Amino acid sequence: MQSVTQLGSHVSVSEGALVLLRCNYSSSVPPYLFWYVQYPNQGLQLLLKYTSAATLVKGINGFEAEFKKSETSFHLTKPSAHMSDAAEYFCAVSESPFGNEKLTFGTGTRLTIIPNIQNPDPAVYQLRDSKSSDKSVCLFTDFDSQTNVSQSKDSDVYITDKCVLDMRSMDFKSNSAVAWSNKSDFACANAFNNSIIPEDTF
Amino acid sequence: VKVTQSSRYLVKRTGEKVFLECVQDMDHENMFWYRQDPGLGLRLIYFSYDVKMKEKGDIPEGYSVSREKKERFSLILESASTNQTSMYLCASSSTGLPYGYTFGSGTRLTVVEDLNKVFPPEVAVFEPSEAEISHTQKATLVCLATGFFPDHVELSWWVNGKEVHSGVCTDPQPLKEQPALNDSRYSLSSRLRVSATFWQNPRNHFRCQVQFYGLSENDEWTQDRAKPVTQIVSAEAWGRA
Repeated sequence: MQSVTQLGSHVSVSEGALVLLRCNYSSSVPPYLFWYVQYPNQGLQLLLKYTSAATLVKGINGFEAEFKKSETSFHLTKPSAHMSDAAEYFCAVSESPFGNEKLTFGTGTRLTIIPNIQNPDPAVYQLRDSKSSDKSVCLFTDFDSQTNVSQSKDSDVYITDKCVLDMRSMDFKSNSAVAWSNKSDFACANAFNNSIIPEDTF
Repeated sequence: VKVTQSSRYLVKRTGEKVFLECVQDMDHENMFWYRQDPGLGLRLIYFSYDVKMKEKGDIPEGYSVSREKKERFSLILESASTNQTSMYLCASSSTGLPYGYTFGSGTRLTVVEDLNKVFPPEVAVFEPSEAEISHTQKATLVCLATGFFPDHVELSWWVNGKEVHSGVCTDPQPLKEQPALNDSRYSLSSRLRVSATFWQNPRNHFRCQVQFYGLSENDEWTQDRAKPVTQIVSAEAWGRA
């Protein structure tokens, strides 16, 4: 258990595609390895671990890791990425099976999954609730993974990056970004700007 | 089987001395304190292998620890600096048993030098575009927690008394309402989508819930506005045709 490194702090992959997260270690004693995942809200959760037995360790949520002594490696794979897998993953190493022994962790690998958008129809809509006030809100939505948003060039106009949602009972997914300003001179027909697709509806 | 930590968020002035409490009911010999920081993984500050017994980890500079009963591992920061702003994670384990480490859920510590200029979020909710309902037959409501600091909110959606995950997306990082301002406030957006009928039925109840973690009872407030304690600020709406 001396050190651990995780080459690649960020991995994005399409839903359905192969997931692979590097972990490599140095140890002057026989190593005990672990993979942990950390989901948005929750604390560290053990995915799998290598004790001095099986070389190919099956973990939870369809994950697997091969311990390779020859290369000082313990890479985490799953052949088919799922949206639920988005998360940060951490390789760790110990000198003993004894819980006694301290874990030294890698730097972490952020996993991002890109949704396969079956039937895209990009639209920029407006929504002005009449409840409180300042209702000046523009939803860019139903667009395709390939498309990207750049944060606004004007200071009074707030824009959030794209976000993926899942309406599980219709097996339907959608990307959305949001735009807004208290500026009376602000309109949704031009709230968003960069690399916007010709067929966008209004 | 629960390692529990004092609290989950915390706001503290540069120079203050700070007590982080980690407790466990499991009768464990070993307790560890790590900090976690975007890009540097988890780094061990201090550990302890029995009552009264401590040891430096890889990064103890600036920290001191206290193991005083078997169950509790308090972490002390002598003089809170902005770069002790971190997620602090406690863990516990048994020497004999094979189950390894159990982790607490964490505590996020933000140190700022400011007249505790922490603000609770204001929360606005935005009814669906009529356009979307006609073109897509789905309806996206949007929520907006605005005017908060530090970055300490947990935004959930509630329908007819039950919290709902299916249909939601919240930004993972908030945006600076004023990027230039060193200790600027943040905003954060979330979206909730359902079928059009579910929205064009006035029996259906739609609330945006936002939990803010600011000040506790120990902290002192004299300013001429409500004390920005840990609270929940919400907005609501109903189905409609």
